[PDB]
Amino acid sequence: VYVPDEWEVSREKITLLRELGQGSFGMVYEGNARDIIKGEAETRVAVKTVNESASLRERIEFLNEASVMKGFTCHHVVRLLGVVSKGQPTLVVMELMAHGDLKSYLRSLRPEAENNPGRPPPTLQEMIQMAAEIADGMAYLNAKKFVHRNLAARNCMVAHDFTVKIGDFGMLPVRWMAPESLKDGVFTTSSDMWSFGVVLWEITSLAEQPYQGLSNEQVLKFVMDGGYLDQPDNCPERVTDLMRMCWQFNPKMRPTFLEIVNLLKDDLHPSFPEVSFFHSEENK
Ligand SMILES: COCCN1CCN(CCn2ccc(Nc3ncc4c(n3)-c3c(nn(C)c3-c3ccccc3)C[C@H]4C)n2)CC1
Repeated sequence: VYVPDEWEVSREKITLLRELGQGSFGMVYEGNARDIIKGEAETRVAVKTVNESASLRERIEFLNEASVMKGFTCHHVVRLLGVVSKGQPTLVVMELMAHGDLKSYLRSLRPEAENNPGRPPPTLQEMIQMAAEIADGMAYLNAKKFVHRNLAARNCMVAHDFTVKIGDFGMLPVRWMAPESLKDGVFTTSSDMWSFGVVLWEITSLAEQPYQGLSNEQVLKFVMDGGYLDQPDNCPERVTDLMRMCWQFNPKMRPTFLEIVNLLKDDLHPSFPEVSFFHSEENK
Protein backbone atom coordinates (compact mmCIF):
# COMPACT_ATOMS: atom_id res chain seq x y z
CA VAL A 1 0.00 0.00 0.00
CA TYR A 2 1.45 3.38 -1.14
CA VAL A 3 0.86 6.64 0.82
CA PRO A 4 1.32 10.04 -1.01
CA ASP A 5 4.22 12.24 0.22
CA GLU A 6 6.39 15.42 -0.36
CA TRP A 7 7.66 14.21 -3.83
CA GLU A 8 4.07 14.06 -5.29
CA VAL A 9 3.44 16.43 -8.29
CA SER A 10 0.06 17.64 -9.68
CA ARG A 11 -1.08 15.65 -12.79
CA GLU A 12 -1.65 18.75 -14.99
CA LYS A 13 1.97 20.04 -14.35
CA ILE A 14 3.22 17.28 -16.75
CA THR A 15 2.70 17.58 -20.55
CA LEU A 16 3.55 14.45 -22.62
CA LEU A 17 5.34 15.08 -25.94
CA ARG A 18 5.98 11.61 -27.49
CA GLU A 19 6.52 7.91 -26.74
CA LEU A 20 10.11 6.88 -26.05
CA GLY A 21 9.69 3.11 -25.65
CA GLN A 22 8.20 0.29 -23.58
CA GLY A 23 9.30 -0.12 -19.94
CA SER A 24 8.73 -2.80 -17.24
CA PHE A 25 5.34 -1.42 -16.00
CA GLY A 26 4.25 0.31 -19.22
CA MET A 27 5.08 2.96 -21.88
CA VAL A 28 7.80 5.56 -21.15
CA TYR A 29 7.16 9.07 -22.56
CA GLU A 30 9.25 12.15 -23.29
CA GLY A 31 7.64 15.14 -21.62
CA ASN A 32 8.02 18.60 -20.08
CA ALA A 33 7.45 19.31 -16.38
CA ARG A 34 6.33 22.72 -15.12
CA ASP A 35 8.20 23.84 -11.94
CA ILE A 36 9.54 20.41 -10.85
CA ILE A 37 13.10 21.64 -9.94
CA LYS A 38 13.75 24.93 -8.00
CA GLY A 39 15.20 27.58 -10.35
CA GLU A 40 14.05 25.69 -13.49
CA ALA A 41 10.81 27.02 -15.08
CA GLU A 42 10.50 23.90 -17.31
CA THR A 43 12.38 20.57 -17.21
CA ARG A 44 12.69 17.97 -20.03
CA VAL A 45 11.49 14.69 -18.51
CA ALA A 46 11.03 10.94 -19.04
CA VAL A 47 7.56 9.92 -17.77
CA LYS A 48 7.12 6.24 -16.75
CA THR A 49 3.52 4.96 -16.86
CA VAL A 50 1.62 1.76 -15.88
CA ASN A 51 -0.37 0.20 -18.73
CA GLU A 52 -4.18 -0.36 -18.44
CA SER A 53 -3.99 -4.21 -18.36
CA ALA A 54 -1.89 -4.23 -15.11
CA SER A 55 -3.27 -5.04 -11.62
CA LEU A 56 -3.72 -2.71 -8.58
CA ARG A 57 -0.88 -4.71 -6.88
CA GLU A 58 1.38 -3.98 -9.93
CA ARG A 59 0.41 -0.24 -9.76
CA ILE A 60 1.29 -0.17 -5.99
CA GLU A 61 4.67 -1.93 -6.74
CA PHE A 62 5.47 0.81 -9.34
CA LEU A 63 4.92 3.49 -6.65
CA ASN A 64 7.06 1.50 -4.15
CA GLU A 65 9.97 1.66 -6.71
CA ALA A 66 9.47 5.49 -6.75
CA SER A 67 9.65 5.54 -2.91
CA VAL A 68 13.03 3.66 -3.15
CA MET A 69 14.37 6.16 -5.77
CA LYS A 70 13.71 9.10 -3.35
CA GLY A 71 16.91 8.27 -1.39
CA PHE A 72 19.11 8.16 -4.54
CA THR A 73 21.15 11.36 -5.16
CA CYS A 74 23.97 10.15 -7.49
CA HIS A 75 24.92 12.17 -10.59
CA HIS A 76 25.74 8.84 -12.33
CA VAL A 77 22.32 7.21 -11.71
CA VAL A 78 19.18 8.47 -13.59
CA ARG A 79 17.24 10.45 -10.94
CA LEU A 80 13.58 10.52 -9.86
CA LEU A 81 12.08 14.06 -10.05
CA GLY A 82 8.47 13.49 -8.94
CA VAL A 83 5.45 11.12 -8.72
CA VAL A 84 1.68 11.04 -9.57
CA SER A 85 -0.31 8.46 -7.51
CA LYS A 86 -3.73 10.23 -7.37
CA GLY A 87 -6.01 8.85 -10.12
CA GLN A 88 -5.39 7.02 -13.42
CA PRO A 89 -2.85 6.40 -14.98
CA THR A 90 -0.03 6.05 -12.41
CA LEU A 91 3.04 8.24 -13.32
CA VAL A 92 6.77 8.35 -12.31
CA VAL A 93 8.75 11.44 -13.51
CA MET A 94 12.50 10.83 -14.19
CA GLU A 95 15.30 13.05 -15.57
CA LEU A 96 15.47 12.90 -19.36
CA MET A 97 18.54 11.33 -20.96
CA ALA A 98 18.50 13.22 -24.32
CA HIS A 99 20.64 10.71 -26.30
CA GLY A 100 18.76 7.63 -24.99
CA ASP A 101 20.26 4.21 -24.20
CA LEU A 102 24.03 3.61 -24.62
CA LYS A 103 23.55 0.61 -27.03
CA SER A 104 21.45 2.64 -29.58
CA TYR A 105 23.89 5.61 -29.19
CA LEU A 106 27.00 3.42 -29.90
CA ARG A 107 25.28 1.87 -33.00
CA SER A 108 24.61 5.38 -34.43
CA LEU A 109 28.41 6.16 -34.31
CA ARG A 110 29.17 3.19 -36.66
CA PRO A 111 30.26 4.19 -40.24
CA GLU A 112 27.41 2.23 -41.96
CA ALA A 113 24.72 3.76 -39.63
CA GLU A 114 21.88 5.58 -41.49
CA ASN A 115 21.39 7.86 -38.43
CA ASN A 116 25.08 8.94 -38.09
CA PRO A 117 25.10 12.40 -36.38
CA GLY A 118 28.33 13.40 -38.19
CA ARG A 119 30.45 12.69 -35.07
CA PRO A 120 33.46 10.29 -34.76
CA PRO A 121 33.22 7.05 -32.64
CA PRO A 122 34.25 7.35 -28.89
CA THR A 123 37.86 8.51 -28.33
CA LEU A 124 40.03 6.66 -25.73
CA GLN A 125 39.47 9.70 -23.39
CA GLU A 126 35.63 9.41 -23.91
CA MET A 127 35.73 5.59 -23.40
CA ILE A 128 37.64 6.03 -20.06
CA GLN A 129 35.20 8.86 -19.05
CA MET A 130 32.16 6.56 -19.79
CA ALA A 131 33.83 3.62 -17.94
CA ALA A 132 34.40 5.73 -14.77
CA GLU A 133 30.84 7.22 -14.90
CA ILE A 134 29.23 3.74 -15.22
CA ALA A 135 31.52 2.36 -12.45
CA ASP A 136 30.76 5.39 -10.14
CA GLY A 137 26.97 4.87 -10.53
CA MET A 138 27.47 1.12 -9.93
CA ALA A 139 29.68 1.90 -6.83
CA TYR A 140 26.80 4.12 -5.55
CA LEU A 141 24.21 1.31 -6.13
CA ASN A 142 26.52 -1.15 -4.27
CA ALA A 143 26.94 1.32 -1.33
CA LYS A 144 23.08 1.54 -1.32
CA LYS A 145 23.11 -2.33 -0.92
CA PHE A 146 21.59 -2.95 -4.39
CA VAL A 147 22.72 -5.54 -6.94
CA HIS A 148 21.90 -4.40 -10.53
CA ARG A 149 21.58 -7.99 -12.04
CA ASN A 150 20.96 -6.56 -15.56
CA LEU A 151 23.91 -4.27 -16.46
CA ALA A 152 24.28 -3.88 -20.29
CA ALA A 153 24.64 -0.95 -22.79
CA ARG A 154 20.84 -1.07 -23.50
CA ASN A 155 20.36 -0.19 -19.74
CA CYS A 156 22.93 2.63 -19.54
CA MET A 157 21.77 6.09 -20.63
CA VAL A 158 23.35 9.07 -22.39
CA ALA A 159 22.58 12.66 -21.21
CA HIS A 160 22.50 15.92 -23.31
CA ASP A 161 26.21 16.62 -22.41
CA PHE A 162 27.10 12.92 -23.14
CA THR A 163 27.28 11.91 -19.41
CA VAL A 164 26.56 8.15 -19.04
CA LYS A 165 24.27 7.02 -16.17
CA ILE A 166 22.75 3.84 -14.80
CA GLY A 167 19.11 3.59 -15.98
CA ASP A 168 16.58 1.10 -14.50
CA PHE A 169 17.83 -1.79 -12.30
CA GLY A 170 16.89 -4.74 -10.03
CA MET A 171 15.10 -3.03 -7.09
CA LEU A 172 17.81 -14.69 -19.26
CA PRO A 173 20.46 -12.18 -20.55
CA VAL A 174 23.04 -15.03 -20.93
CA ARG A 175 25.60 -13.00 -23.00
CA TRP A 176 26.20 -10.51 -20.08
CA MET A 177 25.98 -13.06 -17.20
CA ALA A 178 28.87 -14.16 -14.95
CA PRO A 179 29.76 -17.92 -14.89
CA GLU A 180 28.51 -18.28 -11.23
CA SER A 181 25.15 -16.67 -12.22
CA LEU A 182 24.77 -19.01 -15.26
CA LYS A 183 25.63 -22.00 -13.03
CA ASP A 184 24.21 -21.32 -9.50
CA GLY A 185 21.95 -18.27 -10.08
CA VAL A 186 24.23 -16.27 -7.73
CA PHE A 187 23.94 -12.48 -8.36
CA THR A 188 26.32 -10.13 -6.47
CA THR A 189 28.31 -6.87 -7.03
CA SER A 190 31.09 -9.18 -8.40
CA SER A 191 28.69 -10.64 -11.04
CA ASP A 192 27.77 -6.97 -11.84
CA MET A 193 31.54 -6.39 -12.39
CA TRP A 194 31.51 -9.20 -15.03
CA SER A 195 28.54 -7.44 -16.83
CA PHE A 196 30.50 -4.12 -16.58
CA GLY A 197 33.31 -5.84 -18.54
CA VAL A 198 30.73 -6.80 -21.23
CA VAL A 199 29.51 -3.10 -21.26
CA LEU A 200 33.20 -2.04 -21.86
CA TRP A 201 33.33 -4.63 -24.70
CA GLU A 202 30.10 -3.05 -26.16
CA ILE A 203 31.73 0.46 -25.99
CA THR A 204 34.88 -0.76 -27.88
CA SER A 205 32.91 -2.87 -30.44
CA LEU A 206 30.28 -0.08 -30.98
CA ALA A 207 27.46 -2.26 -29.56
CA GLU A 208 28.16 -5.50 -31.51
CA GLN A 209 26.28 -8.59 -30.24
CA PRO A 210 28.50 -10.42 -27.65
CA TYR A 211 29.49 -13.96 -28.80
CA GLN A 212 27.99 -13.40 -32.30
CA GLY A 213 27.79 -16.71 -34.19
CA LEU A 214 27.37 -18.64 -30.91
CA SER A 215 23.83 -19.61 -29.79
CA ASN A 216 22.44 -19.01 -26.23
CA GLU A 217 23.17 -22.71 -25.47
CA GLN A 218 26.80 -22.37 -26.74
CA VAL A 219 27.33 -19.09 -24.74
CA LEU A 220 26.17 -20.85 -21.49
CA LYS A 221 28.62 -23.79 -22.03
CA PHE A 222 31.55 -21.57 -23.24
CA VAL A 223 31.32 -19.04 -20.34
CA MET A 224 30.91 -21.73 -17.59
CA ASP A 225 33.99 -23.55 -19.09
CA GLY A 226 36.07 -20.39 -18.47
CA GLY A 227 35.57 -18.77 -21.88
CA TYR A 228 35.24 -14.98 -22.29
CA LEU A 229 34.92 -12.38 -25.10
CA ASP A 230 37.77 -11.73 -27.55
CA GLN A 231 38.92 -8.08 -27.67
CA PRO A 232 37.41 -6.03 -30.58
CA ASP A 233 39.53 -4.74 -33.53
CA ASN A 234 41.87 -1.85 -32.45
CA CYS A 235 40.70 -1.94 -28.79
CA PRO A 236 42.93 0.33 -26.62
CA GLU A 237 45.11 -1.80 -24.26
CA ARG A 238 43.92 0.21 -21.18
CA VAL A 239 40.27 -0.86 -21.82
CA THR A 240 41.41 -4.49 -22.58
CA ASP A 241 43.16 -4.58 -19.14
CA LEU A 242 39.91 -3.43 -17.45
CA MET A 243 37.93 -6.21 -19.29
CA ARG A 244 40.40 -8.95 -18.20
CA MET A 245 40.11 -7.87 -14.50
CA CYS A 246 36.26 -8.08 -14.87
CA TRP A 247 36.47 -11.53 -16.49
CA GLN A 248 38.30 -13.44 -13.71
CA PHE A 249 36.52 -16.85 -13.23
CA ASN A 250 36.61 -16.54 -9.39
CA PRO A 251 34.26 -13.60 -8.45
CA LYS A 252 36.57 -12.83 -5.44
CA MET A 253 39.46 -11.94 -7.86
CA ARG A 254 37.38 -9.29 -9.73
CA PRO A 255 37.88 -5.58 -8.78
CA THR A 256 35.21 -3.56 -6.97
CA PHE A 257 33.42 -0.63 -8.68
CA LEU A 258 35.28 1.87 -6.40
CA GLU A 259 38.62 0.21 -7.44
CA ILE A 260 37.69 0.80 -11.14
CA VAL A 261 37.06 4.56 -10.48
CA ASN A 262 40.34 4.70 -8.49
CA LEU A 263 42.23 3.19 -11.50
CA LEU A 264 40.75 5.87 -13.82
CA LYS A 265 40.48 9.01 -11.53
CA ASP A 266 43.56 10.88 -12.91
CA ASP A 267 42.45 10.76 -16.63
CA LEU A 268 38.94 12.31 -16.26
CA HIS A 269 37.07 15.57 -17.01
CA PRO A 270 37.78 18.36 -14.38
CA SER A 271 34.10 18.24 -13.23
CA PHE A 272 34.31 14.51 -12.15
CA PRO A 273 35.36 15.18 -8.46
CA GLU A 274 32.56 17.82 -8.15
CA VAL A 275 29.79 15.34 -9.23
CA SER A 276 31.09 11.83 -8.35
CA PHE A 277 30.11 9.49 -5.54
CA PHE A 278 33.83 8.43 -5.40
CA HIS A 279 34.98 11.98 -4.42
CA SER A 280 31.83 12.77 -2.31
CA GLU A 281 31.61 12.82 1.52
CA GLU A 282 29.34 9.70 1.17
CA ASN A 283 32.32 7.56 0.02
CA LYS A 284 33.65 6.42 3.42
C1 LIG B 1 21.10 10.52 -34.59
O1 LIG B 1 20.33 9.61 -33.85
C2 LIG B 1 18.95 9.77 -34.05
C3 LIG B 1 18.40 10.71 -33.00
N1 LIG B 1 18.15 10.06 -31.71
C4 LIG B 1 16.79 9.51 -31.61
C5 LIG B 1 16.60 8.78 -30.29
N2 LIG B 1 16.90 9.68 -29.16
C6 LIG B 1 16.79 8.97 -27.89
C7 LIG B 1 15.41 8.79 -27.52
N3 LIG B 1 15.27 8.40 -26.12
C8 LIG B 1 14.73 7.24 -25.73
C9 LIG B 1 14.71 7.26 -24.38
C10 LIG B 1 15.24 8.48 -23.98
N4 LIG B 1 15.45 8.98 -22.72
C11 LIG B 1 15.15 8.38 -21.52
N5 LIG B 1 15.45 9.08 -20.43
C12 LIG B 1 15.16 8.50 -19.28
C13 LIG B 1 14.60 7.26 -19.17
C14 LIG B 1 14.33 6.59 -20.37
N6 LIG B 1 14.61 7.16 -21.54
C15 LIG B 1 13.70 5.28 -20.28
C16 LIG B 1 13.09 4.85 -19.07
N7 LIG B 1 12.56 3.72 -19.16
N8 LIG B 1 12.73 3.32 -20.41
C17 LIG B 1 12.22 2.03 -20.81
C18 LIG B 1 13.39 4.23 -21.14
C19 LIG B 1 13.73 4.05 -22.56
C20 LIG B 1 15.03 3.74 -22.95
C21 LIG B 1 15.33 3.56 -24.28
C22 LIG B 1 14.36 3.67 -25.23
C23 LIG B 1 13.08 3.97 -24.86
C24 LIG B 1 12.76 4.16 -23.54
C25 LIG B 1 13.14 5.67 -17.83
C26 LIG B 1 14.32 6.63 -17.84
C27 LIG B 1 15.53 5.87 -17.31
N9 LIG B 1 15.58 9.20 -25.07
C28 LIG B 1 18.24 10.24 -29.28
C29 LIG B 1 18.39 10.97 -30.60
